Amino acid sequence: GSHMREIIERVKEKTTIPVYERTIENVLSAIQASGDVWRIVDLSEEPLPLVVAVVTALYELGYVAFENNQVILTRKGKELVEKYGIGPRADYTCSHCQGRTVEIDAFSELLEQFKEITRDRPEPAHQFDQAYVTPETTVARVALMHSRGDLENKEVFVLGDDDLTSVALMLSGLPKRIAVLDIDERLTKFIEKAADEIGYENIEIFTFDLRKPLPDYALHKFDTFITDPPETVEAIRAFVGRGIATLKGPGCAGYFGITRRESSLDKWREIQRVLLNEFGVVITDIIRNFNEYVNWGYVEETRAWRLLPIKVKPSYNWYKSYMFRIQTLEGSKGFEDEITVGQELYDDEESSTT
Amino acid sequence: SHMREIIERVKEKTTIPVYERTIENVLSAIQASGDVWRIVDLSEEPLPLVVAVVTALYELGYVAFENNQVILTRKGKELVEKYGIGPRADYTCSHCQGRTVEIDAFSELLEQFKEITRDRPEPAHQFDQAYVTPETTVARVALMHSRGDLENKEVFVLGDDDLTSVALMLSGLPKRIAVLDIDERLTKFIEKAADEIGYENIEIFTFDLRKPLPDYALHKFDTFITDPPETVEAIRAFVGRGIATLKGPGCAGYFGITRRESSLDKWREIQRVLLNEFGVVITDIIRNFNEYVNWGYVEETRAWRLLPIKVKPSYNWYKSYMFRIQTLEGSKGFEDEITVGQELYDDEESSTT
Ligand SMILES: CSC[C@H]1O[C@@H](n2cnc3c(N)ncnc32)[C@H](O)[C@@H]1O
Ligand SMILES: CSC[C@H]1O[C@@H](n2cnc3c(N)ncnc32)[C@H](O)[C@@H]1O
Ligand SMILES: NCCCCN(CCCN)CCCN
Ligand SMILES: NCCCCN(CCCN)CCCN
Ligand SMILES: [Fe+3]
Repeated sequence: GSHMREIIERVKEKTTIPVYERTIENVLSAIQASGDVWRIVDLSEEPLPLVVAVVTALYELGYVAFENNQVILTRKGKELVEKYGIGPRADYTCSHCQGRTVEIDAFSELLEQFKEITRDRPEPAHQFDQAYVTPETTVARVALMHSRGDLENKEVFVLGDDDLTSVALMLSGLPKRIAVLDIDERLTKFIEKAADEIGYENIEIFTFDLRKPLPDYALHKFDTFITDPPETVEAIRAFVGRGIATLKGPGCAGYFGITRRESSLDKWREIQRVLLNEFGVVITDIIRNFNEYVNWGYVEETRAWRLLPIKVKPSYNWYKSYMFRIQTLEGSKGFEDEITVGQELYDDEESSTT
Repeated sequence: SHMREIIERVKEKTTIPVYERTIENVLSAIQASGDVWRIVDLSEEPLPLVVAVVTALYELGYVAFENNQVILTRKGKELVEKYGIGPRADYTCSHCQGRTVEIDAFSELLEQFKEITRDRPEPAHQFDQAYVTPETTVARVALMHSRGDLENKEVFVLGDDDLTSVALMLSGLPKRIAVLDIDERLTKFIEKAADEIGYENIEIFTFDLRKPLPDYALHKFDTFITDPPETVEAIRAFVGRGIATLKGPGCAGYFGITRRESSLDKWREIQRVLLNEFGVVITDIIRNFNEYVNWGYVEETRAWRLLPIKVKPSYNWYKSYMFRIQTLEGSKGFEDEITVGQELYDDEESSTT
């Protein structure tokens, strides 16, 4: 246990994010499958500052080197993983649905129509923690929600919409109505334009900062919400918890992404406790890597770029999130308080992509 | 109003929570299938609740029974049109059956597993048994391996009608396996597969999980897998004992949880157990991962007594969600004794015994 304990102790010198032996193993498993740091973050499913602290520790202690912009094991690193029985991570993700559990064959035309309308979507804004999902992801969200009975003739709230779910939902023709908000008036303007272009008239669009309580006319009036939030626990409240407060009562649904990239499993535990104890909802589904995010232009201006020991733009869409589905029950409630935070809505110790 | 009257009527027939949503799920299901087993499947409501809802709908004029089908009457057709309730669409991935993993890489393992489990013990009613399909078993292996929870790991199997322990032996992945079951027919069958495979690093034992696990077994495994009954007691006795087997933070557990025999109210109570009593995190919840082979004792169960049409199921209607959990700082398992008999298996939401 000494070699492993020494690494763990070194990591704890570098980060206040929890670390366990299993943290080191996930990183070491990943490094054996790939030398690209982005991909090591992805495959390890650890948050990026923790992976950087672990890779640094491993370098310091002699177990890893940086060669030709790859993170590699040294001979001593090879002996370390052989001694502990850590092999490379195998992956058997369904090559058909990309692990989403839903196929989007039935929505091909809607995906083509969605690509055509969003070809000029607002570029992601660093100040609002933006990054849109692939169009295939946005269409997969519709299909998932429809498969669980949460769109057809339902009143749908979209809290934040860089992903332009509201456009795919207008294209589907399923909801009875849609309300959408966002802080970014480029997106509220774009959705308006797209609704005019579609001839969809049961949408209400508004600009809003979710640090503030939603107005009464958003409250207790919707069947389904979807949001794709920042990952501080305050943002989870501001986005997911306000989504829950839009819901009519029991038997309504909420959809949102949560990453392993910017949230440790200790933070997931805290988030789950919020859901189950503060809001009283049930989690019906948690589906790995459901959301695939398109690499954002502002990468070189973020923490992640500053932390990484090898600084090369990602070559593939390394950043993914799990889709959560929740459902209200007798007693569930939402979040209605004001949040007074500035940039810390987005930024905590585990985040790095602003 | 129309909907309120139906809700009120269901509530006089069950103590299981009823919402407008519960009615919607049933009505949406009836529009896709008239097979009562498929109605239960598609509605994702527990069976005794579905029966209550269908009875209420019958007594109120919205549903009828014809040629062994549950159908909407004309008045029921009016109802679903008025409330805008359509048939349920389903876009489940046809290549992985929604499991999120494909088993192409394990074709040899699947073949060896089917060969060796040809004569597996048939499900015992008294133990709440029903084995999953061979493909499900192999998919469990694929899932667990993809999350780094098998290779050179010490794996505890709590109950094993599914014969996961035999798939694990054939994979060759674990450092070792320990398997317990109340049913000596399964412990004997596993021991026999182990001698036939030549697998040395397996401990096999007959045990009744109403009892606390021996000291010997506590805090010594990397991964556990169980597919439990769904009373909150059984959750403690199977999953919470599973957690107690684990070495500490960073260890994993796998189990199935149905919508067939647990309401979403009981899911919320189960998840609170996990998060608050055991302090584990849930890392995956994957719909219909587990497909169960129809069991022979069906006509001796509550399900059969309750159903308004009683024909044996013609396809595997019974499925469960795969949960994966992981331990963190302060996670803890269940060590107390449980003193229920049949109520281990049996609560108001259950029907398959
Ligand atoms: C968090 S990125 C998801 C969406 O949330 C929006 N967003 C970010 N912060 C806020 C906020 N404080 N209020 C409302 N929308 C927000 C973004 O502009 C984006 O489209
Ligand atoms: C509940 S069915 C899954 C497995 O659990 C086993 N099982 C059922 N009840 C118990 C118990 N009380 N203790 C141990 N194994 C059990 C069954 O024999 C089966 O293989
Ligand atoms: N900083 C770029 C990454 C942002 C991802 N988060 C917001 C974008 C949503 N479309 C969502 C992470 C999942 N909670
Ligand atoms: N009574 C027949 C159905 C039993 C299903 N459960 C036990 C069998 C496991 N192999 C598992 C339900 C999932 N928790
Ligand atoms: Fe698939």
